[PDB]
Amino acid sequence: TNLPRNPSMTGYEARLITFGTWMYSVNKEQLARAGFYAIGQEDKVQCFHCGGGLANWKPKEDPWEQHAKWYPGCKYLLEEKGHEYINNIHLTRSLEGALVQTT
Amino acid sequence: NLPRNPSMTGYEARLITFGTWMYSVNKEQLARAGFYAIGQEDKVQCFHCGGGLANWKPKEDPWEQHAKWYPGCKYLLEEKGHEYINNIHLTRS
Amino acid sequence: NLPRNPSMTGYEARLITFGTWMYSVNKEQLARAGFYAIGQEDKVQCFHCGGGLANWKPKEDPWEQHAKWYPGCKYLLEEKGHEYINNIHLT
Amino acid sequence: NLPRNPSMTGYEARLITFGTWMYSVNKEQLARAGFYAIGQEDKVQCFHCGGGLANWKPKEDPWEQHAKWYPGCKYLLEEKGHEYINNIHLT
Amino acid sequence: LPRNPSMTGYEARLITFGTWMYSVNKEQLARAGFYAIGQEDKVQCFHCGGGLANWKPKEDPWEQHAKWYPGCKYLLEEKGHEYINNIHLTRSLEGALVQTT
Amino acid sequence: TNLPRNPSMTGYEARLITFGTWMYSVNKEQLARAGFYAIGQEDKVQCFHCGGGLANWKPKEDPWEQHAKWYPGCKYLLEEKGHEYINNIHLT
Amino acid sequence: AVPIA
Amino acid sequence: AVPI
Amino acid sequence: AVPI
Amino acid sequence: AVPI
Amino acid sequence: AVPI
Amino acid sequence: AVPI
Ligand SMILES: [Zn+2]
Ligand SMILES: [Zn+2]
Ligand SMILES: [Zn+2]
Ligand SMILES: [Zn+2]
Ligand SMILES: [Zn+2]
Ligand SMILES: [Zn+2]
Ligand SMILES: [Zn+2]
Ligand SMILES: [Zn+2]
Ligand SMILES: [Zn+2]
Ligand SMILES: [Zn+2]
Ligand SMILES: [Zn+2]
Ligand SMILES: [Zn+2]
Ligand SMILES: [Zn+2]
Ligand SMILES: [Zn+2]
Ligand SMILES: [Zn+2]
Ligand SMILES: [Zn+2]
Ligand SMILES: [Zn+2]
Ligand SMILES: [Zn+2]
Ligand SMILES: [Zn+2]
Ligand SMILES: [Zn+2]
Ligand SMILES: [Zn+2]
Ligand SMILES: [Zn+2]
Ligand SMILES: [Zn+2]
Ligand SMILES: [Zn+2]
Repeated sequence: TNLPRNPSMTGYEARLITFGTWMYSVNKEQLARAGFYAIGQEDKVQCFHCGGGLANWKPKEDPWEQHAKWYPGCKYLLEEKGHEYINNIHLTRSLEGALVQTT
Repeated sequence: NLPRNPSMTGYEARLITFGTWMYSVNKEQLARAGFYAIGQEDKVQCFHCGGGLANWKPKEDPWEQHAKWYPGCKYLLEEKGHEYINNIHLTRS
Repeated sequence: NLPRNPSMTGYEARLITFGTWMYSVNKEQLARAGFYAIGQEDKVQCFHCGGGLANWKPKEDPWEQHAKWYPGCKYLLEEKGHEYINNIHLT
Repeated sequence: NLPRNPSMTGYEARLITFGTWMYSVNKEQLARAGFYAIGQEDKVQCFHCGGGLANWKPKEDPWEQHAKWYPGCKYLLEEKGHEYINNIHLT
Repeated sequence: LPRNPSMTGYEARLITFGTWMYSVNKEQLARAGFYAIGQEDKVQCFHCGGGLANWKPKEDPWEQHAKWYPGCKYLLEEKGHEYINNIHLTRSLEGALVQTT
Repeated sequence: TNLPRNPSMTGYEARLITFGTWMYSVNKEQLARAGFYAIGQEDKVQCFHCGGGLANWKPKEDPWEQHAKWYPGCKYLLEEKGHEYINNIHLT
Repeated sequence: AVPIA
Repeated sequence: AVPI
Repeated sequence: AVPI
Repeated sequence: AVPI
Repeated sequence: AVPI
Repeated sequence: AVPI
């Protein structure tokens, strides 16, 4: 409801190290900063906070953008990027404390 | 108070589950109404209240069905409001 | 506090579980009283308190049976009120 | 706060579990004290704290036993009060 | 909330020692919140769930409870912060558990 | 993060005793003070509060520093060391 | 009616 | 439609 | 009586 | 990317 | 005594 | 050290 699904991955370094032999086109530092950590299955990653998983990354994709696109309800995303950023990603305008759930 | 399937809180996350949706009800409307397909025929579930719906018929409105069957859903309440839910059940003056 | 079966919070959702109900006690009254059939003879359960009831007798009042057996039900309290429940138990 | 067996919150619901009760201790007194039979000899359990009791002795008082063994029960507290519980424990 | 509410009462805990064949007095153990689990002299606190075994003669149940499980809420409510601090030969703020010494 | 993952390891002594047969060089008292207790797999230790696990220690590493580096979100770390300490470890 | 045990 |  |  |  |  |  507010606490992260994987508190042991709250720190940047803890997440970064999971991308040991990261052989994919998406920057591991950007992924870690965006709250993602690798789960050891191809290029599959999950957010330490909302638990949202993402796979099949394409070259030059922005982790934060994908995070906001697929998991707009993430509290980590909200606290770090803010409501304005999330709304812009979804090309809309929502209310002050309203989650982007319908578009 | 808290969604049953938080990973389906986002519109796109729900929409994609309707990959090859061939049924009579529009998948965008279903997703907007909080529903996502479970990969079993036309079975769908609300990400918030967890209410499931199946055997969709042409011309049905996902929001109306959501309100009819699961009036207690908090997502329905927050998005549509009391007045809408009451009208669906005609519960009013 | 929270209902045992939230998917049965709505009247229609409960009523449809009675689609094949052939017992004396009226299905509409049962559903209104918060009950839904579980598919075992005339066995029903309240969506809120989870209280189960069976072996219904003709002319029985669902609300009265609900109050008699499960006076602690929050749904019963919110819908009927404390006075109704007390009267059923002659208090 | 919330009882361990809400379906046994009502007096009648508990009383009926003592249908074929063949023991010294009065079933009405047991039910009033919050106990219901589980169908194993003279074994009973409180609907609220879930505390179980067995091997009742003739003339034993259900409330006294409830207070003696399960002084932490919230049902016991609400119905009988601190003074009653403290007196049972001579404290 | 206590790990085992059915053991909140003194008598309920006392009866678990049945005929106690070990070192420490069963009444003291029960008063300190412990109840026997049926494995040698192993006991556990009804509140924090902390288990203790291999008790020695003359040991003080309250003292061992405070030494090993200073975070126990039952211990805190019954004995207080100063008692716990003294056991650990230390002192802390009026809102800090003894978890570092 | 709010309540301790392993409340039975809240006390210093309770944690220290898990190192009774510790066969590694990294100092056990320092590890225990830093909220860690041994689990039995390799030289793996775990924080009683955040549940964060650590292994492959260096003979002279500082457990408090490693705790802060890897698990900056730990509430035990915050309450005992404070924000400034954690920020300094991460050069922020 | 009666409760289901 | 109908509930599951 | 006695606890179960 | 796509959700798992 | 010691912990279990 | 390293996390596990
Ligand atoms: Zn996230
Ligand atoms: Zn957060
Ligand atoms: Zn931040
Ligand atoms: Zn969108
Ligand atoms: Zn819903
Ligand atoms: Zn919501
Ligand atoms: Zn909204
Ligand atoms: Zn209606
Ligand atoms: Zn009910
Ligand atoms: Zn209610
Ligand atoms: Zn009403
Ligand atoms: Zn009555
Ligand atoms: Zn009780
Ligand atoms: Zn109560
Ligand atoms: Zn009362
Ligand atoms: Zn006593
Ligand atoms: Zn304790
Ligand atoms: Zn307490
Ligand atoms: Zn006291
Ligand atoms: Zn100490
Ligand atoms: Zn401290
Ligand atoms: Zn920690
Ligand atoms: Zn703490
Ligand atoms: Zn850092």
